Order: sequence, then structure tokens, then C-alpha cells
Amino acid sequence: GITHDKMYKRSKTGAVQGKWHKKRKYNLGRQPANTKLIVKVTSKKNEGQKISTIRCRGGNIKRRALRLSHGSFAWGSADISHKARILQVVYNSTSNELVRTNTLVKGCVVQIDSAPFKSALSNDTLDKEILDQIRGDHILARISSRPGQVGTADGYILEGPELLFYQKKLAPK
Amino acid sequence: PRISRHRNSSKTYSTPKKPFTKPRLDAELKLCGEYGLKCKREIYRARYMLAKIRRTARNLLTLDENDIKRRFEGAALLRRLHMLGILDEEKDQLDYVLGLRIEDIFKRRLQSVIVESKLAKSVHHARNMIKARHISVGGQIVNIPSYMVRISNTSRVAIADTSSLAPNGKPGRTKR
Amino acid sequence: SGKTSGLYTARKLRTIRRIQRWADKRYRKAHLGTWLKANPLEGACMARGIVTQKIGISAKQPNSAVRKAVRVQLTKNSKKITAFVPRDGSLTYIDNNDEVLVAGFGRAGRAVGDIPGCRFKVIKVAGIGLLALFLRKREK
Amino acid sequence: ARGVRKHLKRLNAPKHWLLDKMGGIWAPRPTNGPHGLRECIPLILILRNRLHYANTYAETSMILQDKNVLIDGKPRTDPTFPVGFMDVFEIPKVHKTFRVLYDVKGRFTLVPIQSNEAGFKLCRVQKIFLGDKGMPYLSTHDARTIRFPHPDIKTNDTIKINLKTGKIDEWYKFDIGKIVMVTGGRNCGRIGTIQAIDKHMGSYTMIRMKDTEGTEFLTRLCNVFVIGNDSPAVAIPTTKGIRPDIIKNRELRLRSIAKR
Amino acid sequence: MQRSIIVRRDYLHFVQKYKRYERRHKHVAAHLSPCFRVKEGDIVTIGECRPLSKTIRFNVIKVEPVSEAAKKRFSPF
RNA sequence: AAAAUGGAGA
RNA sequence: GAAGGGCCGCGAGCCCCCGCGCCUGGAGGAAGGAGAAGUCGUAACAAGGUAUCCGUAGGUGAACCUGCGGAUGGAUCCUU
RNA sequence: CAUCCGGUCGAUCCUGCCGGAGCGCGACGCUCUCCCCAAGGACGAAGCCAUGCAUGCCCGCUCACCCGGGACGCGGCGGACGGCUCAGGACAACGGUUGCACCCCCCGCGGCGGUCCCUGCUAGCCGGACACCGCUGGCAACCCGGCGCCAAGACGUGCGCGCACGGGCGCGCGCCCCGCGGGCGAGCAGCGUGACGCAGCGACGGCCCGCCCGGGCUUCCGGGGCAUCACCCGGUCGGCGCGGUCGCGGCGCGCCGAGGGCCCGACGCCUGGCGGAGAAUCAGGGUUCGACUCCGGAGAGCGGGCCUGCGAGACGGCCCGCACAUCCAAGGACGGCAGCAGGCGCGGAACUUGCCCAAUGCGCGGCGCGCGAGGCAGCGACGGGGAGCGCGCGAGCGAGGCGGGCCCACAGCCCCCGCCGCGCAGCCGAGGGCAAGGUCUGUGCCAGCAGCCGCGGUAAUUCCAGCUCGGCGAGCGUCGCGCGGCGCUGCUGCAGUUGAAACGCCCGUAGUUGGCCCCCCGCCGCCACGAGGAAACGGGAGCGCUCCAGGCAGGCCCGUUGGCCC
Repeated sequence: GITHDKMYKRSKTGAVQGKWHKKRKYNLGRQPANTKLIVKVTSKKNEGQKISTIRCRGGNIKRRALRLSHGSFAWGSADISHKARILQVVYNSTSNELVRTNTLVKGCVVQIDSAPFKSALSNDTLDKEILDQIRGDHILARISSRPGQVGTADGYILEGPELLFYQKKLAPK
Repeated sequence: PRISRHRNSSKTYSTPKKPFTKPRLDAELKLCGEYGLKCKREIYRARYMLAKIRRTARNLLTLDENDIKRRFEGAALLRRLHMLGILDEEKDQLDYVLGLRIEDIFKRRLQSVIVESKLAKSVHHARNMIKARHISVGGQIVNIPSYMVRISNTSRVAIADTSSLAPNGKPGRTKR
Repeated sequence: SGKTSGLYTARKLRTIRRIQRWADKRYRKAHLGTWLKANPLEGACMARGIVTQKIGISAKQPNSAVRKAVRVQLTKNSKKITAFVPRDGSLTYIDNNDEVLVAGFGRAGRAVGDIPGCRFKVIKVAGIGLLALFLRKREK
Repeated sequence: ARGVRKHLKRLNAPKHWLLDKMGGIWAPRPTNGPHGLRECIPLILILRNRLHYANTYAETSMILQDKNVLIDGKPRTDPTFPVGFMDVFEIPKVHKTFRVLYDVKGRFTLVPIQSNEAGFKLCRVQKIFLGDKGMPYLSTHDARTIRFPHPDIKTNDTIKINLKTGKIDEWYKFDIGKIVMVTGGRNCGRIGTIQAIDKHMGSYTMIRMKDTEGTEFLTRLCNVFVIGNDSPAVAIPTTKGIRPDIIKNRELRLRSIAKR
Repeated sequence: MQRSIIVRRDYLHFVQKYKRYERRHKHVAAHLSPCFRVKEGDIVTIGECRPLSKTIRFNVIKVEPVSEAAKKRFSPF
């Protein structure tokens, strides 16, 4: 397998250790998942959001980021949550190339739709910055769940001077 | 794992450090005649057994009395040597092993008892009589010459019924 | 000898022993590793082979007679080395190429006794021991 | 290498099993179960050798299956049945039942046991671990883990079993100096009471044990198997923990050698 | 190294052939945090931990800075 | 002033 | 949803330049070594007939000789 | 377990090495009347394999021109165990010490065993759908062609308690330190809230958690030579994110900052380099070897990839690259013995193309089978441990012949009985060390001998033989080897004014070494000294195989053993 073994890496002093044996199945590595997010299904129907379960050591079952576009967010302040399909991947931060293919990454800042979260405007001015994001149908949030290992699209909502730090980049930079 | 091959081997026969020394050489023949030993490997076999019996005592002597490793081993040393009779049971001393005699191990050998008790009256006669199954310890007939009997049961040495003791009725070629 | 002695000097003594170990002719003989490659015999009691040209090496002094030996190429290393024949008049049996085993002269390298320049000694010819051929114990 | 393995050669046998090195191409490995590998002496020797009820292991194979031994109601065909301290080997036909106690010489030996003693078997406990969605459980030294234990007890409590439903007989709690019975190192069949606790904010707790002989010795608390809240409360071996010494062993056999 | 210190322990090894010793040394890496900044020549404990990185497995806890220059002296503490 | 050999091996 | 195709993730091998490292083939040179009786001188060992000997240069059939600074293991433990 | 002696000479006293002398292991050679226990293709060939065998076991589901014996298949589980060889591999493998609150696991074993339902519902039992077979296909084989029915303790749809309950989420203790309990040494688990969501199994309801278990990392202390290898690494080295894995991680993939490691020898290079438990020989102190029992690691001609599974990069799994094959009818296929025999090759050399599951363990399985694992015999001067060829004046046996007994999967063997009994030896020397003829024959420094030191030049204690005789002995010698010898490798414990040897001289950095001196404190080191540390083996209880070598048995028995030191 595409192993992940210490012997393959050089020693700290720069020694190149010859591997004692061949590569091992419990040290096996797998295909990095490139997640697919649909801006619109529109006329085409060939692609749908499908998830992959894979064989693992010990029989454990792993859900994967095969095709995930629908997304869930729980307002930290409210503790209530709403589920819809998120707009796309906006701030991978590791690479801007990943954003183009909408490859989802754990806790990568994304573009969030407000199809069921428009209800926030009914409460009086809760998170006015979120209120300005919710009516627009475009928000910022980090999908804080592991997509490749556990196939999860549930995520937190961005609130706090952390959202402002990201927003300063998200607005013109 | 070749389980039946598993075993151990021993080296009773140990040759000396300088072979052609006149005193050692002469004593060999002199001892060979005294106890009637057929092969010269045996005297060295005796030397190896004698040394082990000499070292245990030297190390034991350098230990203080009643030291458990000393006390248990000392009583052990005396027990085995007293059984042999080379150590007089009366001596009863861990230090008494030192000054030991090779002649005493030879005396313990059953071939020797037969000559001494006049059972065959000669070492040459003794080996021949044992070869012809004519001396039995406690009645257990042995044809190997060096039965080696503990002194504790020396009084139980006996002759054999086949043609020496009270003839069973098998006089070798004479019978037929 | 100066000697460096201290509770923390296991370094000087360790290097010195390792370096000054290889000073003896005997130590270097077994520890350089040259001797296994250098010896015609590959460090063995006997080596099979085929016989080549016979040889009559003059002796030195006191010994003053030619001692017939046969030069044989050992099959394994493809090298030709001479082997001293055994007892009196034992070379007449050995003539053309025949299976010959060769053994050490005791010294293990030095030429035996006073017969100069011969390192090895033949022990067999054909399939029969050459010391039996001499006694006619085992002969063709 | 590769996956897990299931074979044992006749040298890898723990030297406390005292199975003979000779007369063995391969050792009897015990199958995993209530009792761990090192501790359980395979039941083949218990019937084939100690009892000498079976001439061969094949003879142990012939009768073990048909309900001939029942600790907590179970026999099995396997002569690798897992067993340990205070396990009541039960034989109806032998007209007797027995508890295997660690003999001083480090091999668990069956002591013929009375039916009241047959009723109770003992397994130690460690610390309560949440199991079943937080529904409480207690970790045990032998595999008998149970849900809903006594709520107040906290750590290192010995436990006894009725052998059928076998609900915990007693939650013995250590009071320090409580009659203890560690069984590890040289504590094989040794009786005493505890003294000094050296947890030391460090691994392996050293507990000193004062003894009837007079010896106080620290040890891993891992091998503790308390005998009674006070007194042995369960019959101990014929040694009674007194522990014999090699000098007597030569004499006890020496009279025995003359006596036979 | 960023937020990382290389601490050197010294081991005195008894060699039997010569009862004199060798001062072999080892340099091990850990993770310091700006909460306890370190001076040169300090006694720094390292805790056995989760394997952090390729060389990182330890983490600093207690720092005791020594005055002026501490040099070495091969002192194991 | 010149002024050189001394076979082998008991 | 197979036979296929594609984008690729891995991946032995290949090829082309090198950077090593180990092994080896040589026409012929250039040495070393060994065996009772070869040659030409005869250097040194007695101040061995010019006492040696070292370093360094120069020559030289061949050892050797010569120049200059030393050391005696010198043939001088010794006259203002 | 504390040692010599032959040799530089005209002699002496030396240094110094050569040689014997001791001891183990394998060749080799000369040889064997024994008997018993026994290693056995490790040695620059992990070279090639012809020929057979080496993981098989039960039919829930049998409807098979049978019987109570059941084929077959579907399924169930095992072939990830073992056996073998150490090729590769030098902060690795490896021994012991940590932890995994960075983690998976099948067997078994003790708990749990509520499982909303949107949909379809028969929920007291729903499907349609494959083998076996039936019928007829090809090829030179390999290889498996269709069709037709047909069942499952086969496979699949689905009922059932929204404190449904799959994970994984999102989110919610603290309040300067520390204690509390489901808690630990450690604020860790769990619960609640909010969003999803479809794990159970279930068509004969078993998912889940523990315990064990075997892994998977990991912490320290160890873990070949070479400096005629000194500066080396460039994901290299620290962070910062992320992917990926059972999992932590440069492991990968982005992003940065310039780090790492070194004369206490880094990096490099080499290794006829598997490490250890061990083994050899020795007073101590050592030295040497570890492939073979066992223990861990690897690897099945060679590199890669992959499946199946709970675990293998398995190789008597697969698929490709590369070599080399085999069949091959020219169209194809199909290997893998560093498993057991047995060949070829190779070398100095290294066992039956045997029998075989009764045991000894392991698989499937309460009513037994397999396992060239092993067991057994064969072979076998690897080696051991113990007899004989007489003793005596008579008569005595043991190598054997035949039958019995005994024995043994089957036979054998010791043994036990009788008629009988066919007792029978080598290979090294004889000048010294080193023990034993200046006997007697050839003999001319010739042959030859000759470890060594030395003999044969015409009168040999030294060869060539027959005398004799010394040693050892059914084993003797010849070699190569390791140790002792050898304080000739020196730490103990060596030399250096002339034997072998003080740098031509001085500064100098690491390195090594620093006087007295502060009683009491705290760390070093340091001993005493425990806990917990697998054996085998060895030190070492007890024990008479016909005596040991052996083995851990034995008997009216310490709960008889097998203690104890490793």
C-alpha cells in the first residue's frame, strides 16, 4: 500500500535507512478524496450527492467525502440548527486550488446558504452580522466534522472576533 | 522441532594437561592393576567426578558455617559422600572432603567389594565373575563391572543363582 | 609506559585497545580478513582439484635432496598451488591430471621444516588415500 | 508476524505450569476465556495428569464434553478450559468438589472442598468503568464483568460468586491491614495482611504485607486476592500460607523415601 | 526551532573491561510554550508524551535558569 | 706508499 | 451497470545524461622474494687499513666516494 | 579451578617470536567384537528443481434408477497456524524498561439483549435465485459451453419501546494552585441540548460493552568494523494547517521560519552483518562465537501492486514487470521444494522419492478424522555414556543362530526365556620437548625423515623394513578452527637509555585530569537493597534405567514429587 512508515522518511541526522522488510497492510494509505459540491443540478442529472463506505482494518466502516453538497449548521448562540445545501467551498486556506473543485476539508471556511436559517430575522437582531448574512443567503462557517474518515457535513457557524479576522480576509482579500 | 533429538551429553573422560609425565604414567598402570580397570579412560572418568567433589567443598569451606547456601549444601555434600562411604559417616565434616583419596572412589566401586569380601578374591577374577553375571546387588544382577554401590547398602551385596550361588543348573559349557 | 588512568577514561583505553590489537602478526592474520581471501585454500581442511605439472624443488640445508611435489589447480578458486607428496617414493603413483585433495602443513602458512617455498601438502589422489597407496593398503 | 497465532512448543510453557519439558512436542496453549494465558493451567493436565483420570489427552477429549466437570455449570470438550485461583472444579462422579489454590511451589493445586465451599468462587475487581451508555459496570480480574454493581464502593474490592446466578457474595473493602492474599512473585499460596501503600503518583503500587511467619514485603497490588474480611474465611492450602523452605523439603521427602 | 528546544542529557556508562566510564550524551527535542520562556543554561524537565512529530515526543514543564554561563560538566539531573 | 679472493656442508 | 474510453492517484520496470561504489580483463613495463657450491670488484666489522654513522646535495660499472652541519653506538670520561 | 618447555651461541643472561603441550567442532584419513543414546545440505549455492506427499474437516439446506450407511454442492470454519532458511536489514532487527487519556482485534468468556419508522407490509414466515444435477458444448491439452428445474442455520426486502438509538458531528464544567467521584497519577469519560441520520437482526433475532488475546506504534539504557570516510542532510529540520491511516505522526500534501546532527567520530563506506536466550575455553580478569532447540525479526527466484478476511502485501492467495522454465497438436496455456523425502548443481563435507495421526499438540465437531507437523523405524565413528577379546585349572559367559515371550499404528530395539552359544582390536610413535632399543637390516646429505629442534656425505638412537617396545585405544591419527598457553593485546597486568618504541621544539582548542577546604541541605553519580522481570540450559533438592550419561520420576506417599539459583 501507499505506506506511511518511519523507515521511508530520512533519520533526523540525514541517514537514509534501508527498509527492514516490505510495506505493510496495517500501515496502508488510501486515495485522498476530492469532494464534489453541486452549485446547481439544473438540466444535468448525471451527478447526485453519494457517500462511500470503505473496507478497513478490523471491519470498521468509514463514510467518505465521495459527493457531499447538502450541509448542516447549528448557531452556537441559539443552539438550534437548520439543514440545507451549502453554496460551495470558499476558504480552503491550505490551497486556493482546492476551492475551485469544491473539495471539502475538515473545518474549511465555506459559503453558507440560508434556505432554513432565514427564520433568524424573526428574533430581534440576534447576531446582526449573522442577520445581514442570513437574509442575503450567503454566510461564512467552518464545516467542523471529518469528511474523508467519517463522511460528515455537519458544521459550526462562524461567530466571534475569529469570524471578523476571517471576514477581513473574506471581504476584499 | 526434531523433538526426539533433544538430549544432553557428558564428558566424564577428561585427559590431563601434560600427557607423558613419568609419575602420572607410572601411577596409571599401578592403579590399573590395583582395582582391575579394563580401560584407562575410566581413571580419568574418576578424576572428573573427584574434581567436582573437590571444588564443591573448597567453595563451601570459604563460606561461613550455617549460611543456608553453605548449610544446605554442606549437609548435602556430607549426605552424598557418607552414602559413598569414602567419607566416614563419623567424619560428618564439610571440610573433611578436602584431603580426599582417589583410592576411596575405587574402593566404593562394587568390583572392589567382590575382591575384598573374597566373593571372587581377585580383581581379575571379580571382573570375569561379574561379566558372567555372578554378583547381584540386593539380588539385582549387574553385568556392568562398575555398579558402584553406596556404603549405606554395602551389607546387601549378594552372589548369583545361575552358576556361583547354589547352582540354578547352568554350568556354562560344562552343563552340556 | 605513561598510561592514562581516570574514572572517566573508557575512551582512550577503548580506542587504544582496538588500534593496538592489530599489531601482532597472528592477530592481523585472523583479524585483517586478508588471510581468507589471500590463502589459496579458502580456510578449509581440504580442497578437491585436478593435478597439473609435477615439480622437483631443491631442498636447503641440512636437507639436501629434491622432494617431489605436484602443483594442482583447486577447482573452487581456479588457482594453481603446489602440494608436498606424502611418504617414500609416493609420487610415482601420481602422474597426469587426477582428483587431488590438499591440506595444511601445520604451520598454516609458513613452509614446513627446512624444505623451502612449499605451503601445502597433498593428502589424496584419485579416490584412495595417498598414505594407503604408499603402504599398498588402498591402491589402484 | 501476519495475524494472531494458536500454537505453543513444549519450552514456551510458563515454568510454573510445571508441565514436563520432556514428553512434549508442543505445549498445551490455553484458549482465551474467563482466565488469561499465563494463569490457567490447561485442563488436560488437571484430568490427564494430576487427577490421572485420563491416560492420554485423547482420554481427556473423550469425557470432558459429556458434563463431567462444572464450574458455574460448564464442562466443554476442550481440555484447554480456562481456570484460576478460587475456581471450584466440580466433579459429580468423583463424589467430591475442589477449589484450585496456588501451591507454594507455584502450581495451582486442587484442594478437596466442602459443598459450602463449592457454593462460592472468587474473582477480584479494579475500578468501575462506564459500559452500556454509561449504565455502570465493574472491571474484574477474571472475566465476569457485571452491570449495576454496589454504588458506593470505589476501587480494588475482592468479590465472591454463588456459582449459578452468582450475584456478588460480598463487597469486601480493604481497611489496610485487612487480611490480604497477593499471589505474584514469591506470594504463591502465601497469607498475610497489608501495611504500606506506595502508589507514589507513579505506576505499580507497592503494598507491604506483614505475615504469620513475620515477613513484611511490598508487591504489585495487581495480584491481590483478599482472603476474608478478617481471618482466611475460605480454607487456605495445607501450607496455610506458612511457606516451606528447601532444607525441610529434602527431609520431608527423605522420611517419605524411607517410608515408601 | 519555532517553539521548540533541544535539551541534552548525559549518561555515564560503566564499561566492565575497564571500570572507568564514558560520558556519552543525547540531545532530545520537546515543545516549549511562550508561557515559560527559557534562558540558556537551564534545567528543563521533559514529559513522556503522545508522539508529537517525527522527532518530537516530549514536552517541557519546569525551567530553572542558572546564573552567568553554565557550560556543561556532563551533569545528569 | 701499496696491500684483493678464500668455493658447500662438520 | 460489464468490454472499453477518459481524468488521474499510485506504481515495478525502461531510457538518457551523470555522481558514486565494488569487482575484473590486459601488449608491456617496473619491482619484491626464494634454492649447498656463477661473476666483478671487496664497502663495513681491528684506527678493517680513508674511524664510523645520520641529515642533505653532487657525482658513481658495482658496492661506494665527495662536499657541508651534526652524534659517538669512537680510537678521547684525563695540561694553562 | 592462579603452571610450562624444545629453539639466536663457544657458552651464559635476556628480549622476542616460532614450535610442542592441554581442551573443545568439524572435515579428512586409517580403521571397528561391542551395547545404549544421538547431530544431521548452517558454512561466497535464499543456485535449479524432475517425482510424490506436505490443512483439512461437518452436510443446517439430500429430491440424487441406496440405505439408515447418505454422495454432491450452497454454506460453515481452518490453512494469517505450522514446518523451513537466515537472504536482506547497522540509531534498523534485537534484549529489558515506559505509556498508549494516539489504537484495532477473531476464538472464547461475563454482562447487555427497548431499536421511531417516512414506505411496504405475510409479520405465526416474504422474496426470487444459484450450485449440485438433468440435457446436450468445444480443445492437443489447459480451460470450463449453453439451457432447464430447484432448496436453504445461502443471499437479499422488511415488522419492532421518536430516554428511537448507528457512528460522527454542532453545542453546553471551571474562574490564581490543589483536593470531590463513573473517575486517574493526569477535567478524562459520560450526560444534557440541538441538528442530522439510517447501524441494528430479522425471515430460527443476535447488535453492543468489557475480560483475555494477538497485534500496532512508542519512552528511556543498550544495540559490528572503517578517519587512506570530517563536516553532513535538503522533507533536510522546527512550527502552521490539512489529507490519510486501527491509529499518533512529515507519513503524505500544502504553508512557512531556518534548522537539524557532529572528533564522545556525525554523514559516508564495507560486512563469507538475523539479533538475543545462549555456546566455547579459561583462577580472577577475560577472549571468542552466536545461522541449528527456544525467543523475537525478516523472506519465500526476483522487484511491485492487489484481493479475501478480524487480522497477510500472504506466495503449496492473486495479478503484472523481470529472469528462468514446463506442457505445447503452433491455436494456447501454466510454474515456484530457504516444508518432507529425493535428484541436479556445488563443494572438504552434510539421513529414507520410508512408514506414517495411536500418542504429542493443533484444526473441524461429545460420540473421529486428517496434518512428509510430529511419532516411528532406517541411515549415520557429528558426537557422547557404559562393556569385551577371559578368568582360571576348571568350567564359564557375551557378539550371535533358531523359536517362544515381551514389545510395538505396524514391526523393531533393550529386556525376558530355553536349546545352543561362532571371543574378537587397532593406530601412532620410540635422539630431545615427549613416554619408549645407541637392538638388529637395507643406507650412502641418495632416497627420504622432519609440528618443532634437527637427522641421512658411505660405522643412521633420527630413514627403508622386519625386531622389540612406549602411549592411547574400537577408536587412533592428519588438517583447517576457536580458547587457554600469551601479563605475546596488558583495566587488573606489558614494554619505549641500548632488544620493538618519547613526536626536533614550544603555544594551544575540545578531550582527559585538577590541592586543602564549608559536617547536617538538594541534586548528582554511588552501594546496600526490593518489586515485577519466560524458559531450555547451567549452578543445584530428591531419585539406583542392570550403574551412570540419563531423565523428573516414584510409591503407601511433604495436598508424594520436580525444591531452589537463573
